[PDB]
Amino acid sequence: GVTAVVQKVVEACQDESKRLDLIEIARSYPPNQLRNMQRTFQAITGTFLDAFLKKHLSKDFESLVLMLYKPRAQLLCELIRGATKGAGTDEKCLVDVLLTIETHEVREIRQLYYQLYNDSLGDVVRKDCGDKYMWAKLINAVATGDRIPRDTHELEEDLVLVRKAIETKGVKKDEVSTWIRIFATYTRADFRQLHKMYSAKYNGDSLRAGVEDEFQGLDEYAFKLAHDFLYDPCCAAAFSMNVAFAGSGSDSNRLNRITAMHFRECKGCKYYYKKVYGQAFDERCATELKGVYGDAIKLLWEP
Ligand SMILES: [Ca+2]
Ligand SMILES: [Ca+2]
Ligand SMILES: [Ca+2]
Ligand SMILES: [Ca+2]
Ligand SMILES: [Ca+2]
Repeated sequence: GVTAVVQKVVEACQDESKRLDLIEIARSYPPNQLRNMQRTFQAITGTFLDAFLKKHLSKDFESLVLMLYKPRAQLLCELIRGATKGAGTDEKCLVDVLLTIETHEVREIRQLYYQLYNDSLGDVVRKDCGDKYMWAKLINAVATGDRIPRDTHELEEDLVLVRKAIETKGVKKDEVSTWIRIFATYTRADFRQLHKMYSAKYNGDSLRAGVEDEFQGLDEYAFKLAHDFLYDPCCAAAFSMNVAFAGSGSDSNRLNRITAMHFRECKGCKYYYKKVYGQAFDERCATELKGVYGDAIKLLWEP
């Protein structure tokens, strides 16, 4: 019963030992029911859940929980807003969000973004990022474009063109269109087919290795992330989590958005994490994160 879940939330907030109940609730019920629960929460208590969570929680666990108890499309918009409004740009955030949402989800947030902010999502991103850097071109094309099915003939053409691109040092002028067309506009099915055609034709060489060769820095992250997401969203989740853990400390902001955006659907993340990085996800978590925050991240990713 919704009114009882409300009680469970209140108690998880008011007892130090019950904090992980917030994560259990988030993972155990569908989004529509969480949204409905929150409406009952305010009806009963007189305060919005968001404000309530803020009064009782702190630091990384607060930031994470606030993200989980939002409709996901609203979360995507807030992240994009947060990354662009005012001085500078959170480029990592934009890449993470834009490149890991399905085409229909992009259309949904274009519409929502305008309702929330009276701004065009595409315009906001282009204004902030420009259209010069390859990561910028990529996210612009995804922000304003569509992923459309194409004929096998087109895949065969593109195979030769991407190989050519991979073979030349640096992104050449005539290569820009190739990288953007494939990574911004291929459907998952077509991308998966090209991925297979490439390794078959080129003695087991991979598109992902070609991306590594061609790009550096944020460009390389962006194209690997688009690669992995098209190949399998669970791969992309593991890659983004690994990157967030990399180096001294870790990027809790990135861990939080990747986990809130993807835990629900990307159940194979832990499998891919171990397969690719050779260490169990929970073991990396153990050495990176502490306390209730670490326990939260491990539990959300547990299928
Ligand atoms: Ca607080
Ligand atoms: Ca800005
Ligand atoms: Ca090249
Ligand atoms: Ca490189
Ligand atoms: Ca680290």
